[PDB]
Amino acid sequence: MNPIIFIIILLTIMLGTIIVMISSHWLLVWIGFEMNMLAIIPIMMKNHNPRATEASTKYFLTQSTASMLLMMAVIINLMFSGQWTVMKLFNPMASMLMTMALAMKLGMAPFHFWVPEVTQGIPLSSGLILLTWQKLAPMSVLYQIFPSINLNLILTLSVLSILIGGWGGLNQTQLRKIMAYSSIAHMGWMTAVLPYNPTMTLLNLIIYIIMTSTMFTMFMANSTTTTLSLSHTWNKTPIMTVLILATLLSMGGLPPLSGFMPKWMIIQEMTKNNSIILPTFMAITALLNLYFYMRLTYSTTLTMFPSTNNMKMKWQFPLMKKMTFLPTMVVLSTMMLPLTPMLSVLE
Amino acid sequence: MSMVYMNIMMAFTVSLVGLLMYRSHLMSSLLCLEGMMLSLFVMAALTILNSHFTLASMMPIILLVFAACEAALGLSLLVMVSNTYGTDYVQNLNLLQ
Amino acid sequence: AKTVLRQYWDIPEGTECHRKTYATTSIGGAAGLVVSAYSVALKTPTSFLEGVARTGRYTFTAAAIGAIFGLTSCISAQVREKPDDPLNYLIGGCAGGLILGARTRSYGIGAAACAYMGLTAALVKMGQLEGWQVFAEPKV
Amino acid sequence: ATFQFLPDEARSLPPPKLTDPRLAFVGFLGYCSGLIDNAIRRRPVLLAGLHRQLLYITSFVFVGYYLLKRQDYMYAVRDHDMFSYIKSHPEDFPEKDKKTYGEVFEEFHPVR
Amino acid sequence: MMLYIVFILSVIFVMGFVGFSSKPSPIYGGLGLIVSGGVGCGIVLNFGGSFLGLMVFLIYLGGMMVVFGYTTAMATEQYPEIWLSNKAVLGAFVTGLLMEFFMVYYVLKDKEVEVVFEFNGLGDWVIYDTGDSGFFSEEAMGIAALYSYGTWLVIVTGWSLLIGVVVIMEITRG
Amino acid sequence: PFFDVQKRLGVDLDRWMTIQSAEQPHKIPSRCHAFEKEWIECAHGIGSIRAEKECKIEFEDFRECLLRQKTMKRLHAIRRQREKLIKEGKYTPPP
Amino acid sequence: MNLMLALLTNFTLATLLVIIAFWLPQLNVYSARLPFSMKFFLVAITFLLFDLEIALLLPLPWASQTANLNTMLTMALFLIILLAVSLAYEWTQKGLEWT
Amino acid sequence: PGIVELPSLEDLKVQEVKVSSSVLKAAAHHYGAQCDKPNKEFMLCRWEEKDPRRCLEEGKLVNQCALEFFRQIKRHCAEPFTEYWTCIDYSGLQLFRRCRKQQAQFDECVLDKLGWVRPDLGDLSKVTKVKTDRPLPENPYHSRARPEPNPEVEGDLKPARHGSRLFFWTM
Ligand SMILES: CCCCCCCCCCCCCCCCCC(=O)OC[C@H](COP(=O)(O)OCCN)OC(=O)CCCCCCCCCCCCCCCCC
Ligand SMILES: CCCCCCCCCCCCO[C@@H]1O[C@H](CO)[C@@H](O[C@H]2O[C@H](CO)[C@@H](O)[C@H](O)[C@H]2O)[C@H](O)[C@H]1O
Ligand SMILES: CCCCCCCCCCCCO[C@@H]1O[C@H](CO)[C@@H](O[C@H]2O[C@H](CO)[C@@H](O)[C@H](O)[C@H]2O)[C@H](O)[C@H]1O
Ligand SMILES: CCCCCCCCCCCCO[C@@H]1O[C@H](CO)[C@@H](O[C@H]2O[C@H](CO)[C@@H](O)[C@H](O)[C@H]2O)[C@H](O)[C@H]1O
Ligand SMILES: N=C(N)NC(=N)NCCc1ccc(I)c(Cl)c1
Repeated sequence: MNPIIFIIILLTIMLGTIIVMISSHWLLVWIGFEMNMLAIIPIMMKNHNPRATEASTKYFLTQSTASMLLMMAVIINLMFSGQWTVMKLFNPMASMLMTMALAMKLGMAPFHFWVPEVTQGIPLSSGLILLTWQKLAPMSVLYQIFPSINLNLILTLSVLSILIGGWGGLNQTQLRKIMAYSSIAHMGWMTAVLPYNPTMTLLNLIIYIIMTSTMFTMFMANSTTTTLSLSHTWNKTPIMTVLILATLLSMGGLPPLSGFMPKWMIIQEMTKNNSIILPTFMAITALLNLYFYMRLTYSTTLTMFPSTNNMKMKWQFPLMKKMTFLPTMVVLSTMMLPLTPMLSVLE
Repeated sequence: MSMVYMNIMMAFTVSLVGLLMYRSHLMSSLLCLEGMMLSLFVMAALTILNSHFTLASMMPIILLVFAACEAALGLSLLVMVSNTYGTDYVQNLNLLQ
Repeated sequence: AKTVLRQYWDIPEGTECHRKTYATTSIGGAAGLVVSAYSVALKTPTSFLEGVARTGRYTFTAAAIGAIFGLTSCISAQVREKPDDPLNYLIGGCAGGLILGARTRSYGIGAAACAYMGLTAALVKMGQLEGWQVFAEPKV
Repeated sequence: ATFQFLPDEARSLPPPKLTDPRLAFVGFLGYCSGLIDNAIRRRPVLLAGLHRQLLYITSFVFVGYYLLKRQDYMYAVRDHDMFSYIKSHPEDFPEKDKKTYGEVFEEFHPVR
Repeated sequence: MMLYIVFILSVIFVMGFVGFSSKPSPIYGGLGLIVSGGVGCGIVLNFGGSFLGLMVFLIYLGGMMVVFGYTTAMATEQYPEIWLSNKAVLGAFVTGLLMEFFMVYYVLKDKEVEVVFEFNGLGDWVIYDTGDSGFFSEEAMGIAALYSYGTWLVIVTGWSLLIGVVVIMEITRG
Repeated sequence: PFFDVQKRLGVDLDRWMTIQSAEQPHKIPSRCHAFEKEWIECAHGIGSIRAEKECKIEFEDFRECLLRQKTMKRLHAIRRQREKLIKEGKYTPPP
Repeated sequence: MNLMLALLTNFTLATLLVIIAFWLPQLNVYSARLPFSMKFFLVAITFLLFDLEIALLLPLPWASQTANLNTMLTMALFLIILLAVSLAYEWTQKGLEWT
Repeated sequence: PGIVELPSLEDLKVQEVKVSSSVLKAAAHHYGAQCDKPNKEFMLCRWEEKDPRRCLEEGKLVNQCALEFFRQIKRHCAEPFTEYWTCIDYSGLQLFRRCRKQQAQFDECVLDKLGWVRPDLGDLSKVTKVKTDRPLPENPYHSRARPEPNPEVEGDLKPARHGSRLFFWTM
């Protein structure tokens, strides 16, 4: 890709998301999703191989199907209220379709099958956009229509995502599939608290984006896409193993790291609503995620895996990738718990 | 509701089921995707026309334009898939299992 | 599914045993169908008759588990004369747990299922008695 | 207001002190980012690029200062809303008559 | 009766959808969609949507569906399999028609049917607007308003179409 | 909107098409203009929780204008009673 | 009715002429990828996208009646320029070539 | 819900203006100039009451003024007028520009015999003012009382008491 075209396509991705977040009209929300999808396909295809073509095709079909269901919900809403305003919907059938459409876009279980495959089939930089920026638009709609959302449906989607995301990650050695199942589990926490306190959805979303961006950036810095490739980092960039260790433990929700804060604040909100079984089940199930984060820390940081002779050649050359914002992101990924009350800025 | 809404809603469902029950040709699924859009256009036009909601008259056109541009992207991916395996069968798109 | 659970919970405890088993079997039998549906969809059976055999296999097991749980749980309350006691479903839950071990021909799985199903069933009675919410309505 | 970071009413509140302990922590986080920047690029961690390290601290403090202001404004708004609601609905928040422990009866549970 | 033309068209509309949704060869699936598109225009025409109806012919049928058929000739099929020669397509085709017929038979007899949701059967003419004598097409006034009210709609639509050109060239370069 | 840029900048990007009682070309009214107008004014500024109960009457009327489900049900009732009576020869339509 | 009668007559007559063409006394007693360029696919897609922009331009004769002429003309020219820009992009990117 | 009041069938009887559209088209410009007062009183009533049942009396005065208008053409200008609207009637679009010769003859006849002046371009589209003794409608939409607004909040914004109060935090 021409560097100027790449920038223009990236801005179109951003503009599609922004349109969704500033629109008060359902048609413009739908247009935002269409624009966003149109511009995201070229960055998935940018390395021109059969796996990239398969990923883009599977992505296109899933997102296109969801956008059709979103439009169907919009028209049903128009039939029963005679208006297009982006807010609660005025028909239960429209609410179910819109909720399922957005769950499909987010990749929540049991509409989750595309996320591991699409992420595996596209470059790390494209996966970073897919699993972070692309969550903003569907979540911003869910933030506005949640009063009309069926509580049983949304909590069922949340519980299944935490279970599927946790179990799916245990069997993975590919770093992009691990991140994909991590994403599915984390969307579950975001939507579980949505009916009770949407502010905690935003808090979990922002913190998730920061840690996920950190992990993808560190994977890109070393061009690692597999567990065994990542296990060579100790014999090249020892510092990077420590950063990876801390970030993974944060993503595991261990105190006193930043990734504890969203799980902690979400448990608080549901208990205030006399919801005890659900937070307890979710916290225990999230130990599945902690297990396969810990496995990565074992092979990356806490043990020294075997190396290769040709690695000595790498010792002589500096790390020249941009690694943009990594020092900032990694510090926020790990050391923000003392500043937790700052979550009220999102209110 | 009116009679027509029964059949128009049914047509959307039929094409949705058709889309979710894949066969072999990827083209056949793109047709079901475009059938869903057709019924959406007809359903919205009928609602907007009957209610005399004048400024919404442009909405079905905007839907048609974006959907067709969206269908163009789908056809581009189909030809790239077909250039790789010689057919558009969806059972060839299983490398990422 | 709300309606099926309603008639089960509508009836008292240790009364109309044949009605409880019908309800529990119906609940369990449906779950076997849902499990069967995804199984054949995501794991294509070798032949049409092979898929029917798999569907019957799963559905029979799920129906059997629910049937025994309701039968065993409602008799226990009847014999012990303790309608509102979690231990009744603890017996009902383990009974259904053992059936799974039999259907899977694994004494280890039966013991594991006995405990997990037994504790789960007991917790369901405590929640019913004390109004535990799983999907709590937002209040604050 | 709508889509305003710090509405005009927030100027009635006292500003955060430049010696705020939270602001010092934010400054510390900025310093840590400066060191990790040197480490990933294999520079001398403590000495390298003092100009860069100065901007890391300054950037974090500057952004941290305004986030602290919004944080304090949002909690003040929360308290302001809550007291107004209590004032406007005295029937839901009655001043109950408190009794003394000599009057109230509490069961004794011996530990023996 | 002619008073039920819209209902009659909507019945054919559904059959066309069953035609290509059962997914025969995409050559015939495309034909089923062309017929549905033409019938879809007919429905829209009878609700006063002259301009919107003709856009279906011009854009949906004369544009998008031509490219669909064009691409099918290149990348999908050149010869079609005998229509209904596959058991699955015929089964789906027969399944849809019978479901459609049972829906139509009951609504006509009762002037109302309950397929999941409640539907009337008196006729679509009953919901129509009664008084009209403006000296213009209201449907045309709304679409023309795109250039005076919908500045925002034009910009984002215009941008997206330009991006479509850029993106498709990137996708197909290889 | 999630970010209300339109209100904050005072720019109308899409609010003009959101409702059918807004300004229209050549003052063409929608069929349910008065019903939507009444329901919007009742529900303005009190929030959807309050509006769902206190403006229920306006919304019910507005929904009747939109879909005419009650009106069709009443006509379908008179049509049933006529083409029945006509069979028992007890009614004769006027010229 | 008149238009439907016209359409029925035109295509019914076409059907009759086609069948009598196929029938007459003869007095006798005894799915893959075409080897076809990607360029031709790109012509079809390019036509489609331009055809969509022509759809947006068709209302222009009615839009010229508005009192908001300043806005109408600016958006009308904006749409055509962007259509020209996409043509320029294809041209410079060798998209209108056949070699 | 109540019963929709409707006026009796004999409360709606009136002498209708039983002439074709090309006759009205030919007479429209003089008609608009001559019958403006009852016409605008009726249109004021319709847009104010929003109820056709409430303007039936003024609607009747519209017919009377129109019948009197045409009885006055029939009494002085019958033959020039018949030539004119017969030329209008011939056109499929009933165009004025095809009949300027016959229009002038009719225009001259009414001016000479009735002092009628044809309104100039732009006149009949003017917004005019009408004097009416009909009281201004109070609740034309028949709207209920509006819900009371939520208790508005007014006061001095003080710092949050003891900060966020989140678990253990002191600020
Ligand atoms: C304050 C409030 C917040 C509280 C939460 C806790 C915040 C702390 C987490 C901050 C984020 C992680 C950043 C940690 C900085 C690590 C830098 C370091 O200590 O040195 C790394 C070391 C140097 O390697 P290098 O520079 O490449 O070459 C050495 C030649 N002299 O690299 C090596 O030599 C590799 C050594 C082998 C790996 C040993 C792994 C065990 C040690 C891990 C310690 C970090 C664990 C972080 C978890 C939190 C701890 C509480
Ligand atoms: C290893 C642990 C595994 C997870 C264990 C999870 C335990 C979860 C407990 C489930 C919730 C408690 O169980 C549920 O409680 C509510 C009461 O609030 C009951 O609610 C019902 O009870 C009454 C009984 O008269 C019925 O009339 C009525 O239908 C309804 O009120 C449900 O019938 C019961 O199923
Ligand atoms: C903008 C705000 C920035 C605030 C920065 C405040 C601290 C800045 C310190 C700058 C000077 C650091 O200078 C650097 O320090 C370390 C230890 O101190 C020295 O290097 C060290 O190596 C080893 C320890 O690793 C020891 O032998 C000994 O401690 C020392 O020799 C370097 O020889 C010196 O170059
Ligand atoms: C990819 C490119 C992205 C570039 C984004 C640039 C943003 C463009 C902003 C367009 C909207 C400008 O702001 C908006 O313009 C239109 C026309 O001028 C105005 O609209 C005007 O035309 C009609 C006439 O009645 C009505 O909509 C309205 O009565 C009138 O104000 C809006 O009052 C104004 O709010
Ligand atoms: N929907 C929810 N339960 N949560 C929620 N956002 N409640 C609103 C209550 C609240 C809480 C903190 C602050 I600071 C402010 Cl100003 C207001």
